[PDB]
This record gives sequence, structure tokens and C-alpha cells, in this order.
Amino acid sequence: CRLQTVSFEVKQEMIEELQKRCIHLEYPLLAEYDFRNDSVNPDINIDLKPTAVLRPYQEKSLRKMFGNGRARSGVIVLPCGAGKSLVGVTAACTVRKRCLVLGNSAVSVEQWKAQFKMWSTIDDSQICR
Amino acid sequence: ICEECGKEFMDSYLMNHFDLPTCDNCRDADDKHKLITKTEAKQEYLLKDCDLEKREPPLKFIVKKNPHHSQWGDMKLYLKLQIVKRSLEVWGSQEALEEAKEVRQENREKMKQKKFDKKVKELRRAVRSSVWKR
DNA sequence: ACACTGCGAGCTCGAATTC
DNA sequence: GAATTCGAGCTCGCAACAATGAGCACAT
Ligand SMILES: [Zn+2]
Repeated sequence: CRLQTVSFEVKQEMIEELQKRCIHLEYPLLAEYDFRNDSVNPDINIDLKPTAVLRPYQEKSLRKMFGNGRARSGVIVLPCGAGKSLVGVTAACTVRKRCLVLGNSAVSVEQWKAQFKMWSTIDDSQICR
Repeated sequence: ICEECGKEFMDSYLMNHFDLPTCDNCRDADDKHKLITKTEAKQEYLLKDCDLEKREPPLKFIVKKNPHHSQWGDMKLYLKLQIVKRSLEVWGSQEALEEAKEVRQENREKMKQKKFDKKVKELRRAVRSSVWKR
């Protein structure tokens, strides 16, 4: 998969098999985004509005994601009637880079637009579907 | 400024409707072009709506009265050389166009016969289901 | 020198159990 | 390993589109 600080460039098309083998020899791969200082990406004006108050179980899940001031690629399992979507908007409101939301159905993308307009203060020219 | 005869002119029938620098002296009514309507550019040269207004450069049209309505709506007209230049840009060569039309022109008669077997398999299902049971 | 917005067709997947 | 049942999505063709009413503010 190819092609102090030693590095070697890996192929994008088989990044899945590299993560399989790196666990297979107990040197696992982390995905800690260090988002406070990257200087390449145009930080957008997503800001969480002071109307979406988040419950203490949602504040505990986001505290384990943004641990040391650096975002972390994980899986958060909350019930659907619980705040499963507000934690998604608050995580996009905290990294504050180009989010990309994926859903299973064409009805589900009609809801994530309706949640980003409720708690995140975005114009209609930036929530594209 | 022209390209066919190279004469300097202010305006003509062209270059304000289609952006083509061609003088109005000859105008080539049946020589270089005709005025093809919008519905003929969809079923003959087989272009979708993502070919006449999104492929750069986007070409424009001319609105006119409908001939057999006179009170209803529009009738768009395109320039004929602008369409066959777009069909060569979207569909490779000219000998890929008609060859793609053969597999498309059989899809409607394929629908004509596949309508006639689902009409058999449904009407026979209403009478076979009463004799298979006991 | 006709023709806008809706809508069932193939095509290809998925989850889970079948044959 | 190669079928099914019922669901989903994206392309794209198909057929046929419409458009009816009534009055006071500003210059020499
Ligand atoms: Zn000329």
C-alpha cells in the first residue's frame, strides 16, 4: 500500500486494509484530528445558538470525543428519541470545519437540513443537499 | 467583425440571439443552418436538459408564439449548427450517435411486448389460483 | 413550424432467511 | 454459494403542458 519523524506515503484506495493489518500486529491507528491549529482549512461561521440546551448525557458523550482539545473518530450510541441529532450538530459546531452528513434515506437528508437550521444558525446558501 | 466574410458590422439577425458573428447579407436560410425547435433537439440528436444549458458554453434560444395554440405559451427555437456541435461534444463521434439510437429505439418496442406478457401473467394468475387450490 | 412538472420502469444494492 | 422477499436509491423515459379586471401623488 506504499506510494525524529519517519514517514512513508500510503495509498488512499486501500486505507481499509492498512487499518486491518495495523490492528493485526498490535500497533493500532488513531484518528485524532488536531483541529485547533491546522492552518489549511477555511473555518466556517457555524456557531451553536443559545437555544439548544443539551442534556447531561449528551454533554458526557461529547466530553469523551473532544478529549484533550482534539477531535476523535468514534461511535456514539444514543437512542433515536433521545438527542441523537443534536450531538451531531454540536460536534459540527465545535470542530467548525467542512462537515459532511450522510444518511440512509432521502427522507433522512430532509431532516438533517431541518436540524441544522434549528440549532446552528446557517444561511440557506450553505446547507446544500 | 465577422468570420465567414470578415466584414465589420454593428448588428445583424445573429450575434444577438445566438452569439455568432455572421452578417445578415447572405444569412444562409437553407445553406448553413435552419431553426430547430427544442423538442426536435431532444428526440433526434438525443440530448437531455443537462446539455443545452449546463455544458460550457451554454447556448441560448429564441421565444416565439406557438403555432397551433396562439394563446397558451411559448415555442423555443435553437440554431441548428449549435446543436450538432453540442452533439459531437457530448457523444464522442458522429458515428456513436446513431449506434446509440439503435439500442434506444428498440426499448420502446421492448416495452410494447413486455406489456403484453405481464397482461398474460396477471390475468392467468386470477384463474390459475382458483384451480391449484383444493 | 409544440409541449411544464410528476412517475412508474429497469438497474443495483441491502438485511436475513431461504433452497 | 446462489436464490427469495420487500425495501431502498438513482437515471431516465413517458405523456402532454395554459394566462381573465377597474381610478388622486407629483411639475409652470
Ligand atoms: Zn460572414
